[PDB]
Amino acid sequence: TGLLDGKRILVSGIITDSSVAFHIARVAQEQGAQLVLTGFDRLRLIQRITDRLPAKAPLLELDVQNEEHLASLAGRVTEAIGAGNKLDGVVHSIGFMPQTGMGINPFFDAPYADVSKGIHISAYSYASMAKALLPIMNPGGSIVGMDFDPSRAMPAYNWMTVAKSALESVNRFVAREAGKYGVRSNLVAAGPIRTLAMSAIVGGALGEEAGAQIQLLEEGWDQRAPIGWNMKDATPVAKTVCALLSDWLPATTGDIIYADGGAHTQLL
Amino acid sequence: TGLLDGKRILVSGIITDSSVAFHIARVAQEQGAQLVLTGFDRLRLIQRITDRLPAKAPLLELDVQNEEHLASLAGRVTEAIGAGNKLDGVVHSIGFMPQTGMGINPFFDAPYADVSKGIHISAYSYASMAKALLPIMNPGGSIVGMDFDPSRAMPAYNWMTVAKSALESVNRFVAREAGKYGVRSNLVAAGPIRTLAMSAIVGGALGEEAGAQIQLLEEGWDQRAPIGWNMKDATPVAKTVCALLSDWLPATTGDIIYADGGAHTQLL
Amino acid sequence: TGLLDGKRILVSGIITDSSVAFHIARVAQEQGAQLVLTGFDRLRLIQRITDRLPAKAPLLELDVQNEEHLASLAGRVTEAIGAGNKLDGVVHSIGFMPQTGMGINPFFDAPYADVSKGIHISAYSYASMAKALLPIMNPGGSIVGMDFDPSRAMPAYNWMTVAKSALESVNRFVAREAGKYGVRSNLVAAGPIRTLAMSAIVGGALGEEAGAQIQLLEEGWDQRAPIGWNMKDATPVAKTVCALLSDWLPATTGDIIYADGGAHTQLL
Amino acid sequence: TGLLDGKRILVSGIITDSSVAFHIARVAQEQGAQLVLTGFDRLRLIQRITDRLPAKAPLLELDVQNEEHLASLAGRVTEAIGAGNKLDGVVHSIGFMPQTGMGINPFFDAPYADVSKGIHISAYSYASMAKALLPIMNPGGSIVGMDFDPSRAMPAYNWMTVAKSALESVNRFVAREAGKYGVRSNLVAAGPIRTLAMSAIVGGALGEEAGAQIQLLEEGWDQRAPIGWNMKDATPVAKTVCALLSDWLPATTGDIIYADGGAHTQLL
Ligand SMILES: NC(=O)c1c[n+]([C@@H]2O[C@H](COP(=O)([O-])OP(=O)(O)OC[C@H]3O[C@@H](n4cnc5c(N)ncnc54)[C@H](O)[C@@H]3O)[C@@H](O)[C@H]2O)ccc1C(=O)c1ccncc1
Ligand SMILES: NC(=O)c1c[n+]([C@@H]2O[C@H](COP(=O)([O-])OP(=O)(O)OC[C@H]3O[C@@H](n4cnc5c(N)ncnc54)[C@H](O)[C@@H]3O)[C@@H](O)[C@H]2O)ccc1C(=O)c1ccncc1
Ligand SMILES: NC(=O)c1c[n+]([C@@H]2O[C@H](COP(=O)([O-])OP(=O)(O)OC[C@H]3O[C@@H](n4cnc5c(N)ncnc54)[C@H](O)[C@@H]3O)[C@@H](O)[C@H]2O)ccc1C(=O)c1ccncc1
Ligand SMILES: NC(=O)c1c[n+]([C@@H]2O[C@H](COP(=O)([O-])OP(=O)(O)OC[C@H]3O[C@@H](n4cnc5c(N)ncnc54)[C@H](O)[C@@H]3O)[C@@H](O)[C@H]2O)ccc1C(=O)c1ccncc1
Repeated sequence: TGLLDGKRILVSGIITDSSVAFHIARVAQEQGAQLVLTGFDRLRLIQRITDRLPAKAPLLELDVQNEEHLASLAGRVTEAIGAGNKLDGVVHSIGFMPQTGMGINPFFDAPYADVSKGIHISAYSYASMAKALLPIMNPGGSIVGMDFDPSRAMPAYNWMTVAKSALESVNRFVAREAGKYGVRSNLVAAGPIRTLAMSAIVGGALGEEAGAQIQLLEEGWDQRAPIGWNMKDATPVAKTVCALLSDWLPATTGDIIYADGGAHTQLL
Repeated sequence: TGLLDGKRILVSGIITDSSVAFHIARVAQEQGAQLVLTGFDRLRLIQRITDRLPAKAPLLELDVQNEEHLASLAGRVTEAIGAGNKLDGVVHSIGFMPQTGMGINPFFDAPYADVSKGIHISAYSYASMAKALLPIMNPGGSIVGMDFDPSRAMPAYNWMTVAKSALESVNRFVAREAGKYGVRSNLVAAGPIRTLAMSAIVGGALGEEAGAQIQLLEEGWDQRAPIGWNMKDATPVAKTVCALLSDWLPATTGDIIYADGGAHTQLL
Repeated sequence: TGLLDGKRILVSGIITDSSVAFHIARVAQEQGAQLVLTGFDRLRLIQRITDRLPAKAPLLELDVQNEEHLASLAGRVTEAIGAGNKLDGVVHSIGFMPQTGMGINPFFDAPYADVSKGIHISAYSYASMAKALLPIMNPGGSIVGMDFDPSRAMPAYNWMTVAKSALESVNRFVAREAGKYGVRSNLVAAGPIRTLAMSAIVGGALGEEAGAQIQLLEEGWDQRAPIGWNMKDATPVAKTVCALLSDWLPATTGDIIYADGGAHTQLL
Repeated sequence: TGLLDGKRILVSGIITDSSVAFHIARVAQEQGAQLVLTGFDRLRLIQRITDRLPAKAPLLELDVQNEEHLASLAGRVTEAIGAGNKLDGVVHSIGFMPQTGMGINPFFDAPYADVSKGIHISAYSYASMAKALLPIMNPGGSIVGMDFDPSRAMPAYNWMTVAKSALESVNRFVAREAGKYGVRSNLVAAGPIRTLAMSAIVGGALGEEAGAQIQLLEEGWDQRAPIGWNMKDATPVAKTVCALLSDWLPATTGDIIYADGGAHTQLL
């Protein structure tokens, strides 16, 4: 009863109710997991968002660039879950890439300070979280990060794709570390999901050509997906994360599960 | 209650109690699936083997090279599961590669008749089964085949690796077909499992250098696996198959889940 | 002077003057290679085609399914090139997939006899040729086969994609064998080239939907290619084969060079 | 006469005479290319090193983290090569990863400031160089960066592997940009080369376990390589870079050529 029954799971990256992490949290709760959530900057907001989750979850502040947040995370979570209790699950659902770098908008014009911020938050923070959290994880545990397939360049996502390549590589190293703890580390490569940032982009937040490109990306995904892809539905990805959080992929680590409708297996 | 609760699942490829498919079947049953099994040539044997499964399952003959078996499969399974009932799950756990082709034993010396047999049974039969069975599958359904990662050549497995490359490619096409039915098609790439054939090979069935190579392959796997690999335990793979058979990887098709301890993410 | 100056190179697979192998041969000759050609069934035709090459080349019959052709190849080529002379280069530019299997036309409807023929000629023949020819190759030698990227399923090519997956896998094994001889074995993954068969397909030889699909494949290639792709020009692929035949990729084997305009690095 | 005859080629990353870029430069010169070299911090040293090249080459300072260096590069090179002359070739042979991050030495202990420096110099600088230099490149041009295969985690290289994953991803984006100029952008994934830094590491510069690991990596490479790998010889990689710099891989971009002895195609 419950895929995640009895599992304590930290889920980062809720910012709105359309956040992939919101759905992960909701599905994890539906599946019996006890959550601790982390949020970055707008904690009153995140608290209010997360109140809609089917169960209460302690919400902790984690700015993955901080250091002090990271240093105290583990302490703050064992406090939230009770001393002598450890994490079974950690969800990294964190990403960010500044400007220009990202849409439209010339790849070449992103200053390294921005790329570096993006990679910090989007890639390196995966190692950071695993470092902060593996000491309070149980054998049989699972770390899952949110990915998208960056093995081919694409329009618009630019430096964010680079950040995901870095992340996928970080993941395979976290796996090496996580393994000593009996902990899996895996990524879920999602197809495009109409998250608030994503609808803003397709709406022209980042320029016409950025939005046009993402819309094209979305349509081609779905077409390519042998089972289709619904970008308005984060649930198939929430669930895939949960499958990774579960004991049902026990021999899978340093790996990437594609929750993308199979689009990446296809070409056309 | 039960990952696979209420699911009707055909599981091929039980030949002994150390068959990966035996474990898949056992775990599937533990998880509430109702099975139909297929067996190839030694049905009295397979019946006797499968009696040890936690639940009875109708056993059907399927020689995947036959044609008549394939043509009548679907009819025979709807008979076994009851008219108006369809499959939710199909497990292809079938492989075979003759001689020389396979260990030791020169790759170049395998006649095409043997390679072709191997690919028939090991790769093409995946399309065959999906063809025979998709007409009696439910939307939300899942086809899983047993794979090993053939993206790099290795000693000993030779033509069988080629057969797995062909299979992985067949899988991505079955996905296209399966998708029209709302059915996923995926592969599980397992690490080496001490199946009876495999212990025979490491014992020198196919020559000293074949066995030496597989033993080396086994050790390097485990070392590479950030979570280790236990070749004597098919369970982590049974379970991964079940995860694919479940509704917990709903956005994954034409794909390969590596139940290999993460060895393939590693290098060294 | 001449990329391939002083190199003896066997080039298979000329059937017309729009054959990729015709261009390979022409470019190889322009680059100073001395060729031996093999042709399959229509040798008077192939002789007449190959007369247009900038230099004469002995033409040998090689039906890669034969066995006797294979057994006598090596003898027939050392005869053509002079005893005490060996091959430096071997070009496999051979492929074939029967019906239905290939366009339109249901993947599931290709009988294994056809798939097996396709894989024989398209994949296994790569091992066959390397087996026949490595005994008459020089250290520093190079075997190149013609590939297309089958890592993702696509419309229309179906079983031929499977055949290319098998081939890529065969290639990595031939590399292991070739290596003992100081010989590289590599594949060139070409984008779509308007070869006579290919224009026939886009013209509806294999049905409307087959042709529509290939045309779509062609356009998307070119769009995806950061340097574009001209399907009417086999030359960039001829040249890439030559680069592999040369001493300029000396540390590359079991590998695939994508002469595809970079389309495969792109997504969209 | 000369693979690179008449080509103007910028080659970065000479620091010693065992630098991969030194060999690239030497082979490029042997092949008729006219070089402009860039060097980072020790220009008197680099000048003295580069005096041993078979031909004189203007040496320009390029600290790829600078910005002003980048902004003025293009101007400084057109000055070195003569107004109305453009680059045909650009070689990025630049990498760096600080401490701990790199050997031994816990992956988790590298502060982001160090990782970010590493990625700046090792990955982002590839975009930087392409940005600075594409405006002074000729159609038919070629940008080549030095890579190693980071698709699997490995001991010791840690954050540097991540940096290479980022680089490979950067490369596929530079390809998109380079393409508008008729310029290819590709990476060469080299096996391990006993460069001065590398011998220092295997000598214990970074700790015993770092050196042990690299030595193991080196041996396994060579064993895996169907044509062997000689880590003391950068020439097969110099040459592969040259092949990319040449017109002989005209349809290859956003891509990675493995000059690794085929080790990456192998497993074991
Ligand atoms: N379409 C998508 O929404 C998408 C999302 N993801 C991943 O899902 C994860 C969650 O993203 P989301 O839910 O879409 O976006 P979101 O904006 O809801 O969440 C991102 C989260 O990151 C958090 N964050 C930002 N900075 C920090 C910081 N310093 N410290 C802590 N937290 C911080 C932020 O608070 C927010 O909660 C990210 O890793 C995504 O990159 C992965 C892939 C896709 C997808 O982008 C895609 C893209 C291109 N091709 C195919 C598929
Ligand atoms: N070590 C392993 O045992 C191994 C097994 N698998 C897959 O698991 C599946 C089951 O294999 P197993 O359980 O090991 O072996 P098994 O001998 O128990 O089962 C193979 C089954 O195929 C059946 N079969 C043979 N011919 C026919 C036919 N004409 N019609 C119907 N059925 C037929 C046969 O009856 C038997 O039940 C096969 O696809 C394997 O290739 C996949 C990978 C690995 C693994 O090999 C590996 C290999 C190399 N590197 C890494 C990992
Ligand atoms: N578009 C293309 O033309 C294409 C061609 N190639 C490869 O290039 C090689 C040459 O093909 P081609 O020049 O297009 O076609 P072709 O018809 O000119 O040559 C095929 C050759 O195979 C020969 N052959 C057939 N049967 C036998 C036999 N029993 N023994 C000996 N020879 C035999 C036949 O005589 C002919 O000379 C084949 O391996 C192709 O698959 C590889 C890829 C592509 C490309 O197909 C593509 C496809 C899908 N996505 C992307 C790119
Ligand atoms: N073994 C190797 O030496 C190796 C080298 N490469 C690449 O070859 C390229 C050259 O490296 P190398 O010749 O070995 O080392 P090197 O120390 O000779 O050259 C690195 C160059 O980078 C330069 N550099 C550093 N910082 C800056 C800066 N701010 N601005 C401008 N230049 C700067 C530095 O001056 C030096 O000339 C780098 O991209 C390497 O990463 C790629 C792969 C391998 C290989 O590492 C390997 C590794 C793991 N698995 C398999 C193979």
